Amino acid sequence: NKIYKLMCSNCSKEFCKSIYIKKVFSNYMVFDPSVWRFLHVESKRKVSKYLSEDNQPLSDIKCFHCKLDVGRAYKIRGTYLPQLSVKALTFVQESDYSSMTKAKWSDVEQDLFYISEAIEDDFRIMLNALSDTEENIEKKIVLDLDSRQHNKQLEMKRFH
Amino acid sequence: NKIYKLMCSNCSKEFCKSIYIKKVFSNYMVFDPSVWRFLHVESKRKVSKYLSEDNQPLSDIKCFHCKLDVGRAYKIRGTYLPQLSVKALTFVQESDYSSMTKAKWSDVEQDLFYISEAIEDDFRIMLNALSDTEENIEKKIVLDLDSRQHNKQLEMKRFHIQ
RNA sequence: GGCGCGCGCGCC
RNA sequence: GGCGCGCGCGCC
Ligand SMILES: [Zn+2]
Ligand SMILES: [Zn+2]
Repeated sequence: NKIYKLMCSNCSKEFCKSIYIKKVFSNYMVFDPSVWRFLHVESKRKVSKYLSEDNQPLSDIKCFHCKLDVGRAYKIRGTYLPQLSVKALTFVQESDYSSMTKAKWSDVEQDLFYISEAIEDDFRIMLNALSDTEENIEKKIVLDLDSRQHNKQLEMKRFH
Repeated sequence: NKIYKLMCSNCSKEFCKSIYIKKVFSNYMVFDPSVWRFLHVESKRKVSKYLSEDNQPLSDIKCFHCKLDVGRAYKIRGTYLPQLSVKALTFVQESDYSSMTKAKWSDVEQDLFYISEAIEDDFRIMLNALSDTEENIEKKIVLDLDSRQHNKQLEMKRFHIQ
């Protein structure tokens, strides 16, 4: 099986391996709890127009090193998960000298690696990943605050 | 200012170098007369809804090797030219060992290489690019038949626009 | 925010 | 058919 590293397209720092990308209703999310070490998390100070219980778009995520925006964090199935934008990535096959960028995830699926559907075990691995250390807790506070704001609008819409 | 190879995303066969792509009113056409060796030209049997004298979308073009559809040929200012679709292409930078796919010809300009607007000089090398071998003549015949059908529809549109 | 898809207008 | 705008739909 060919494993790829997923790198920032701008500064070439590594975010995670391809084996951690899994789909939830066509949202391509990262299920390596280590990936948060390589992301700044910042509030948009604007709740999503998409309001649902099971799939909540929350804080933006930036490359830890070059600070470009690289996607968005979500709460999906009650779990915090990053979604890296395919346009922010460069793919390198382990032990090869080539690099590839793709316009669409479907090109990644056809040309690089199969992406499977996430299962409940994958969500459980990511739960509470942002715990215990100063660096993690800062990020958790930002997600938690954005989630509270999201839920406030959600409940408000559903009031009537 | 890197040069890129434009390849079939399906089978990796090379069609041409990036320096041969030039725009005509945001149509990104190939002006390498050699490119036709790498394309099959297949009639569509259905005239475009866009009818004009100077920019006629005509026969489909397919990868010579794998026969995937890769775009469409046009007659532009009286000259036949291939339009490769960005969706069927992988761009490769040989020296960097890098390859890229792009959603729009517009992202190719932004991210990969400058594309100039075509001038009259560019058309001259393409003028008789299909007139020199048995195989190229057979492509020209397909294009001319599709052009004749296009013109015939155009006549009618011009006519009862009145 | 992701993924897929319609329709209309403009230039060619 | 290309490119640029608009408006909208489905699933999450
Ligand atoms: Zn970076
Ligand atoms: Zn091919």
